[PDB]
Amino acid sequence: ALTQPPSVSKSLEQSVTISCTGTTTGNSVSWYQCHSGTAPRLLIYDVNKRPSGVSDRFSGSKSHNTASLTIFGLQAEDEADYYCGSYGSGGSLLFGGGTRLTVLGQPKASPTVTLFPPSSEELQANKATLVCLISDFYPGVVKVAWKADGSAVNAGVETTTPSKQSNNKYAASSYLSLTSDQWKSHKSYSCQVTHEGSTVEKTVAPAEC
Amino acid sequence: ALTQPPSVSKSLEQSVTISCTGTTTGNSVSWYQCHSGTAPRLLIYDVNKRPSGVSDRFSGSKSHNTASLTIFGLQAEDEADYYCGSYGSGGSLLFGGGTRLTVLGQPKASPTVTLFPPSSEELQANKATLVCLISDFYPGVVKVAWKADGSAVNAGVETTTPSKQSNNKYAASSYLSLTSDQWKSHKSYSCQVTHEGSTVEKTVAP
Amino acid sequence: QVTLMESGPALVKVTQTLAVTCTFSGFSIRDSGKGVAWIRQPPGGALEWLTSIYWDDTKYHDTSLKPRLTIFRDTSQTQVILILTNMAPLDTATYYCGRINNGGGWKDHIDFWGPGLLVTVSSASTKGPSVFPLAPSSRSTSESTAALGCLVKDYFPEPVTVSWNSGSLTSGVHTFPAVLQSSGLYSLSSVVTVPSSSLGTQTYVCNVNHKPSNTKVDKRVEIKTCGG
Amino acid sequence: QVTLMESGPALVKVTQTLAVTCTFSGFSIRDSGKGVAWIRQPPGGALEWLTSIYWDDTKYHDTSLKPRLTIFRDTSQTQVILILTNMAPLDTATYYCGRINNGGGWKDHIDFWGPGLLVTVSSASTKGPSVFPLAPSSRSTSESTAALGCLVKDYFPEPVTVSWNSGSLTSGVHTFPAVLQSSGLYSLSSVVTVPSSSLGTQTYVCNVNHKPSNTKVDKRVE
Ligand SMILES: *[C@@H]1O[C@H](CO)[C@@H](O[C@@H]2O[C@H](CO)[C@@H](O[C@@H]3O[C@H](CO)[C@@H](O[C@@H]4O[C@H](CO)[C@@H](O)[C@H](O)[C@H]4NC(C)=O)[C@H](O[C@H]4O[C@H](CO[C@H]5O[C@H](CO)[C@@H](O)[C@H](O)[C@@H]5O)[C@@H](O)[C@H](O)[C@@H]4O)[C@@H]3O)[C@H](O)[C@H]2NC(C)=O)[C@H](O)[C@H]1NC(C)=O
Ligand SMILES: *[C@@H]1O[C@H](CO)[C@@H](O[C@@H]2O[C@H](CO)[C@@H](O[C@@H]3O[C@H](CO[C@H]4O[C@H](CO)[C@@H](O)[C@H](O)[C@@H]4O)[C@@H](O)[C@H](O[C@H]4O[C@H](CO)[C@@H](O)[C@H](O)[C@@H]4O)[C@@H]3O)[C@H](O)[C@H]2NC(C)=O)[C@H](O)[C@H]1NC(C)=O
Repeated sequence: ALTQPPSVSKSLEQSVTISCTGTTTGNSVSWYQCHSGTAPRLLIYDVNKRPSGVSDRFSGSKSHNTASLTIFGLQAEDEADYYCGSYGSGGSLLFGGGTRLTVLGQPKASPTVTLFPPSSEELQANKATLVCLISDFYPGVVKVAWKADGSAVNAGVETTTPSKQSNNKYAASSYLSLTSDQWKSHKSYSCQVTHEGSTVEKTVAPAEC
Repeated sequence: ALTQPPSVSKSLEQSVTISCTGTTTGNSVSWYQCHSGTAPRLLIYDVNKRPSGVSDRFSGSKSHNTASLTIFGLQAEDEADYYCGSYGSGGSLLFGGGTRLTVLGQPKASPTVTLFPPSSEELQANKATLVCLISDFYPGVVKVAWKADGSAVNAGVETTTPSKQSNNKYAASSYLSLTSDQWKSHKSYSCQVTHEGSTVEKTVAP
Repeated sequence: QVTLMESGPALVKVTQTLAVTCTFSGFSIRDSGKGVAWIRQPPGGALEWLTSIYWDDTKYHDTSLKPRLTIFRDTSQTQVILILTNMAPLDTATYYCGRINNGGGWKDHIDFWGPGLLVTVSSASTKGPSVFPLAPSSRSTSESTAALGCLVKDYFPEPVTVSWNSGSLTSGVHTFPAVLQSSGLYSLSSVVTVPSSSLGTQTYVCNVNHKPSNTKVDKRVEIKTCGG
Repeated sequence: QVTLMESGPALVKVTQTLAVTCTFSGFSIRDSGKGVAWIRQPPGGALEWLTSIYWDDTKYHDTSLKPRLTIFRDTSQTQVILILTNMAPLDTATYYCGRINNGGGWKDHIDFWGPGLLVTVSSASTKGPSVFPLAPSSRSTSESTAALGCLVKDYFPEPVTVSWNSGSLTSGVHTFPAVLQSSGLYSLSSVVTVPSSSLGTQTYVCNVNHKPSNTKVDKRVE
């Protein structure tokens, strides 16, 4: 095998058309969704047709090399992750690799941004935990285009699907760290944050406030 | 499962005989022992064959169905539980109920005893524990008593039955417990063993 | 309706075996066209199917795991067990049984779940479980937070909790996995979203302990006067 | 060389399932009735053989339990394994694996036995230890006549163990079997010999370790 697109970034109702391929024959082809610690929730049933217990907000076509999935009446929680699946040769329950839908048409909100402080605690511990935290963005898909003196160390990788905030906007983490000398020997730090737009920043002083 | 007696008791000088019964075939019963709380130890193998390099006092011997084990010079340390093991149908390995050994004429010995007061991290939580430790005694007999002023045992009667040491002496512990204000308002802080009716006491103070 | 549950240990040592368990309920294994399967998902990554059983006990599995996996059930306990060997830290994931169902002759799909189970595969240390007050905080921030945060070395068990100031002043709220390294020798950090004020000089205390130990060694935020 | 080990979970939940593993010196030698076994003993009870396997995957099983148990390995991974049914808490025991050496196809040797595993069952999950130093507020002894140590409390289940400056100050030790703390938890005591009047010119350390939480902590006795 299966393969599917990255993020299909669009819409509040204007129907997004997700696809997967692999076995072009429709052979018990189907779809499912991944969301915050949930079951892999059913989207599409049969030889790729709509389930009995499931609403109008989606339609999977039988179609051809597209296992295609039309979507309607979108909302912020529908920035979940989307997966194909099929029946292959004997017992082969083939399964997807993800497409995180970005629901652009709901109103949106510009990012708000935290760099780690040159902290009063880390100045004793000799640390520079140069990690960034991000809040208040919509759409809920975001990336950090870091500015620094080339000092990229202590990297990390995530899927941001579960980190919706209490204020229904989204939040995220971005990964960078050194020792406390590098609050002073290096200085050009800024967490620069793009969420399909805005490109918001937060810099730091050489010492915490 | 192999049927054997529950317990055996004899004088420290005496070469004790033990037996267990093979329900079928029997003429390949191995032997093992269980000093408690710990992995077991190999004894006699094949039939009558001495295990290589373990203590030489345990006695290679034979019987046709009453599979038999013995010690030459008996010693105090030999108080433990003793087991027969057997081949059986299709790899159905079979095993005994055990037999305990007691080594009489041995002196046991009066208790070594220690007592310790409650701790600050209990006092921060309105708690207190007194830790009473009882050790080096013989036989494996204990009863224990306390004098937190005139009061009875509180917030955990929590006391061991008798247990064997590295030597053939025996040990136990007890954990009389209080609130911190009960500790501060009491003034006698004492534990007493009563082992074999012998009076042996420890006490703590600020 | 149908009902299921996901059960077993939260972690294991390297080289050992997975052993996890689930019972079919609210219908029966004798019911035609149905079956049961298993899925896993590493933290922050894609999901992965493993295996199946159908209404005739025809077992099957992804061949890429075949000497590593096996799947079994006991009628005498109406219970389905998933087995893995060569346990290695990367195999850290959620694991999940689920029902199978079909249309016509060999035309198959999945349709039910239990609560789900999260598992970390690990080398082991809770030696001196440290809690350093390293906080994504003070006026270093423009975030509707200056989230107070604590950072760890040597946890083995899970899950990890977080608390600061009973949450009393919080906004923009999420817990943020802020960093993580070394499965079951863990170094990691998480946060509470007090507002974008200056903070590091102030007398704050945290919890970030893991539920099975209830244990930490720790220090206050105010270690130095230069913190706002 | 020869020594055996076994390991698995420190606790199992009431009506969940156990699994365990066993590795060794003496590596897959095809010797005199050579095999490996699993054995258990109920709390303070007799021994009970479960099952065993030999110099090829010829393998054999108890009549009374059969469906309750299953046995295999991945030979290349060099652990013997055991897998079981769902559990009634009576299945709590001291469990062991062991090495077999039965002659030409008869005559018993179980010629090595592992250090064992504290297989324990409850409806409840694990709880972590609290530790306290025990040295008294008022004192009267002199010379190396004294002994001191630490209390452990509030954990569940066992094992917890203690060492004395990473073994380096191990002398004149007493250790007591743990007791159930009456809320449904456990508690332990261990003690080492010390100079009565010379604490602080050297430090004496309770190196406490608790496998279920994997918690390991060092504290001064003085
Ligand atoms: C040509 O064609 C030939 C057939 O005509 C082929 O020969 C056959 O080869 C296979 C092995 O490849 C052999 O398999 C048999 O399988 C049985 C079932 O698995 C097995 O029975 C055991 O039954 C109990 C039941 O409770 C289970 O617990 C066992 O797990 C189960 N399996 C096993 C593997 O054990 C048969 O067992 C044989 O071995 C035991 C050995 O036990 C004795 O020795 C022990 C030594 O320590 C001792 O401790 C014991 O106390 C015993 O004294 C014997 O007891 C059995 O009688 C039996 O011999 C067995 O594995 C067939 O039996 C072979 N047939 C013949 C006639 O030999 C040949 O390979 C083909 N070649 C080609 C090129 O095609
Ligand atoms: C003589 O007596 C025997 C026993 O009473 C009768 O049945 C034979 O029994 C053997 C052994 O049990 C059968 O072998 C097994 O067959 C399974 C069925 O496969 C068929 O069905 C699927 C579709 O459902 C087809 O795709 C496939 O091509 C076959 O037509 C197999 O699944 C088994 O395979 C194993 O491997 C796979 C892949 O790893 C796993 O998914 C499976 O779970 C399993 O582990 C296995 O090969 C045999 O098929 C039976 N033969 C017949 C003719 O029925 C006989 O019927 C009887 N003889 C006569 C003439 O009556």
